[PDB]
Amino acid sequence: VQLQESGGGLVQAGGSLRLSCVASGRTFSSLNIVWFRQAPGKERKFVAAINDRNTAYAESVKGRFTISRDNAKNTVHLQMNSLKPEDTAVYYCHSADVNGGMDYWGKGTQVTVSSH
Amino acid sequence: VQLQESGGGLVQAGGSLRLSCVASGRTFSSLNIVWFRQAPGKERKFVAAINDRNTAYAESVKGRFTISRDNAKNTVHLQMNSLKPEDTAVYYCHSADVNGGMDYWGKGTQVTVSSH
Amino acid sequence: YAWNRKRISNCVADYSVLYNSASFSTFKCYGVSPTKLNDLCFTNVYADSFVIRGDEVRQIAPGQTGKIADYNYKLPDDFTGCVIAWNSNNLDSKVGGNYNYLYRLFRKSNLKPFERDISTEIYQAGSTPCNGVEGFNCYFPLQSYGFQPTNGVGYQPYRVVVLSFELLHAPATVCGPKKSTNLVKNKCVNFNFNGLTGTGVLTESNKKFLPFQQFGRDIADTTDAVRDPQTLEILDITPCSFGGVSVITPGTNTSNQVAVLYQGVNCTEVPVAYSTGSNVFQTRAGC
Amino acid sequence: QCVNLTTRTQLPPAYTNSFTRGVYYPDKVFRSSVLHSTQDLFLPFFSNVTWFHAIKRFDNPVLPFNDGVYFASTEKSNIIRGWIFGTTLDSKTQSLLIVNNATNVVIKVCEFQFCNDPFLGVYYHKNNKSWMESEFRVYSSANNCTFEYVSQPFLMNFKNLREFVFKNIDGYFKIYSKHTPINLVRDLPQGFSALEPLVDLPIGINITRFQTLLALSSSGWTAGAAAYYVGYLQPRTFLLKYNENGTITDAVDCALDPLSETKCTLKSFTVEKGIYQTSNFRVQPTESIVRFPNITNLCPFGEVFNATRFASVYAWNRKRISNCVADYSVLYNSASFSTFKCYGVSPTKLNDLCFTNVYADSF
Amino acid sequence: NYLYRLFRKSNLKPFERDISTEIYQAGSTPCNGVEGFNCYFPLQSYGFQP
Ligand SMILES: *[C@@H]1O[C@H](CO)[C@@H](O[C@@H]2O[C@H](CO)[C@@H](O)[C@H](O)[C@H]2NC(C)=O)[C@H](O)[C@H]1NC(C)=O
Ligand SMILES: *[C@@H]1O[C@H](CO)[C@@H](O[C@@H]2O[C@H](CO)[C@@H](O)[C@H](O)[C@H]2NC(C)=O)[C@H](O)[C@H]1NC(C)=O
Ligand SMILES: *[C@@H]1O[C@H](CO)[C@@H](O[C@@H]2O[C@H](CO)[C@@H](O)[C@H](O)[C@H]2NC(C)=O)[C@H](O)[C@H]1NC(C)=O
Ligand SMILES: *[C@@H]1O[C@H](CO)[C@@H](O)[C@H](O)[C@H]1NC(C)=O
Ligand SMILES: *[C@@H]1O[C@H](CO)[C@@H](O)[C@H](O)[C@H]1NC(C)=O
Ligand SMILES: *[C@@H]1O[C@H](CO)[C@@H](O)[C@H](O)[C@H]1NC(C)=O
Repeated sequence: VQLQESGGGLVQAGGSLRLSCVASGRTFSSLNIVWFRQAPGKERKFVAAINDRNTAYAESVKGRFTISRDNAKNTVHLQMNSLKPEDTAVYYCHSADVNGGMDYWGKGTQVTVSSH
Repeated sequence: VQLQESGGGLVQAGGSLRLSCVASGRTFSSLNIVWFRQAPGKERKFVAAINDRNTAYAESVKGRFTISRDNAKNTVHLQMNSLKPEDTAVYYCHSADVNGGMDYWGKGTQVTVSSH
Repeated sequence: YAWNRKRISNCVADYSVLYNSASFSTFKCYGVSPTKLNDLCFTNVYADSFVIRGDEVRQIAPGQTGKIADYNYKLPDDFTGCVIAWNSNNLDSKVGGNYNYLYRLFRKSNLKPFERDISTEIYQAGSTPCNGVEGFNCYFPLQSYGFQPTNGVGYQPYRVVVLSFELLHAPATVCGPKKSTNLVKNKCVNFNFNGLTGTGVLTESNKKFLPFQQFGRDIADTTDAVRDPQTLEILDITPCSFGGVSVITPGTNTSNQVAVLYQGVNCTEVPVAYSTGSNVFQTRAGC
Repeated sequence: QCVNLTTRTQLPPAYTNSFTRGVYYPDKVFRSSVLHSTQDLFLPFFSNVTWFHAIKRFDNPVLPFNDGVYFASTEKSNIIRGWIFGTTLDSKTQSLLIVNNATNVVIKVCEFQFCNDPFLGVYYHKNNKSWMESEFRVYSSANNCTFEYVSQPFLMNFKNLREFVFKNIDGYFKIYSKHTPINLVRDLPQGFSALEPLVDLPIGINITRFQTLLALSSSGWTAGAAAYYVGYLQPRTFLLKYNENGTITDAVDCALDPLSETKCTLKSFTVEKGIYQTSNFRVQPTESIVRFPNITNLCPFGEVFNATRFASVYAWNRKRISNCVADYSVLYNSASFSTFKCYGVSPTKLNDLCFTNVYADSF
Repeated sequence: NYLYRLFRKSNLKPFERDISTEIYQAGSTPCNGVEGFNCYFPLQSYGFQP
């Protein structure tokens, strides 16, 4: 019925984060996830999507991530590796069902990363 | 030809005056009157236009000026109240139909308001 | 300030003097060309004539700000009629100063096109009270034009005439001038009688039309007679001579000489356009 | 100026038969020795025509002007003083005045305030061995005058016939006329006359009711001997016969009787012996029934349209609408939409169709 | 938030919904996974701004 996105804490460059998009639903395995990226005040963009059989990343996160599925929980999760200070964005996650087109858009999580 | 003008004179403050504008013809029920005043050494300004059966007055003549017309004798009477010295002017009265034609020029009478 | 509206109808709007006269310095129409006025019909016209400052004539054109357009005369951007302006310093200049021509100077708010607000009750620039007839922040809304014979360019009194009219909401009763041409008979001509089209030959008739009847029609309900609209007279209409052309020929392997039969055509009309002749025999089947 | 002449004798409007009168020239087209059929607003043959007097009795009621009116006035010792036209007749809308006199006629068109008793005064025998005219009270004031030309006079027991036909098509007021002597026969004469048109008026307004005008202190007065006829025209086809001179010597009403119908079909006045097929027969409906299922639940258009969450275009929300009464009027009349387009149907007729299945696609 | 579909192999049939997020084979030479200057994402975002 809805999606909530929680996480996106304060970490260091090169660290690992664990962001989960738990969905209020009962067939979210069919509702494949898409991750979207928005810069702090600049134009939006996508990140990744585990559309069941295979995956698809973006140019900024090409292969650097380990996208994961939680089909037994109907939840999605993204693994963040080789994080950079230039990826300071607000990641999203969305899924649209096959039947009766509809959106379960979330809220967003900060991707603030320090540089030194 | 011209428009006959009367009712002018030199009076002190608080007096009563009644300017007259009579236009010869046979279509008085369709005539429209436009008034003007020209102070000596000052600009000439519009006074009051009584068109059809509608009346209106400017800032310095509203309430002070009580415009009226006589359909019986083709006479226009302007009741003068609250005399002010700055209103000393030569009044030119104009007569025209609904088209704006039949333009005759009024000579203008000498009207003076004496200071105290 | 005191523009007046005129009702113009039931007439003909020829501009044979209006456009061919040099007394108008600007024959400008924003909806039609000066040539198309006489060739087109129109509807009721509200002609507006006034004299304004020469440097404020831009405010006459629509979509312009300023005291004139804001307070005494506004126009819409979709104006279609004609605006005619010229110089009339001699006509409307006074030796003591032509201050009769007045322009509004102050208003509570900017008005809309084609609005007549003669009511000029108390107006205040500020929030301070303005009672009676005089007081502070109570400025007169009317100022006289500086119309003098010594005015320069852009300051002399310029007469402006606006032929503002609205269409597509009333029956059309005013058209342009309607021309006439010298009448010719016995020739195949492209006649035009009161807007009627068609080609034929005019011929004096023995028919006696009734005074109110202007057209003649046969059983087939096609026009064959017409009453002359200038010098009342009934003229027959006959279609210009036509018919098939048949070429009488022997075999090509016998001779190449041919004869031509103009079916149902009198020999007189054959040379209109073998038109030289030298062999003419008018039968009952043609020439 | 206007005076209410309230003195009249209680007489109901009598009727009479309009035998063969009311035929005019429908168009300005000459026709020679031919029979022509044209369908317009004519006076029906053998129709009943209203009967009015002027005695004591002063008949002057407001009458509608529904699609042309026929006026005939077998009025010797002329007292007819014109007609009233318009729809309001109270200076709010434009109104028409037509008058008459010995050598003058005025067609007056202004937004006229007509009093309830408009008439033209005529004083009686002022020791001058003749009657003079003055004190005419037809309106009160002339507010918005537009069309006011002056024509030339048209004034020609009873001995004069003044049959007039008034038609207003596309705002053009048409007047037809014909004058001929009458020898007794107090009803409409048994003869055929064609009403040649007189004027065409570019009034361009709506005329819904009319009124006649007659000549003439007020209470307890007797009207001069007069009688004028009022008939109403409806669209019926005719068959007009033109002679060599081009005048309509005879006509046949295409819908009067079966013989006239056969004459109209054959385009001839004389009919040979035999059987002739004519227009078909049918029984028209007498009452209209509507039968819809009596479901009472209103369709969920509220959340169909005003839903806060409209999905993306590639995820267009398809909702099933069925088994409910759908009121499309509230959608159509509400102009809050910038594009309300229907292709296979019309938005105005949506409130009369019962649909098999409805899809809603919001995005 | 309002996304639209831009890349597809052909025109979708009437009343057909296509939500497949798989990468379109845009280029002549197929490329699989992520994207470069080829096989770009079939979804783009409306820049709806007041
Ligand atoms: C329209 O004008 C023409 C020219 O003014 C009229 O023709 C004249 O008619 C009078 C009267 O019969 C003759 O004496 C003249 O010789 C005519 N002149 C020409 C040049 O034709 C014509 O009659 C007018 N139209 C109508 C309907 O009267
Ligand atoms: C005879 O009747 C005519 C009209 O048919 C009168 O002429 C007009 O009368 C109206 C009535 O108000 C006036 O408004 C017009 O100005 C008159 N026009 C003209 C040209 O006279 C005429 O006055 C009548 N005659 C008499 C003696 O009353
Ligand atoms: C058509 O009208 C003409 C003229 O009014 C008629 O012709 C005249 O008729 C009278 C009466 O018989 C004769 O005395 C005249 O000698 C006729 N003049 C001419 C020039 O013919 C004619 O009779 C009318 N025709 C019809 C069918 O009504
Ligand atoms: C005409 O005559 C010539 C004679 O040489 C012959 O060859 C030809 O076929 C003839 N044509 C026809 C159409 O008979
Ligand atoms: C005209 O109306 C009267 C009203 O009583 C009626 O008797 C008469 O039959 C009508 N005329 C025709 C032709 O129907
Ligand atoms: C939907 O909203 C519009 C405007 O907000 C309103 O006019 C309309 O009544 C609403 N629909 C219903 C069913 O109330």
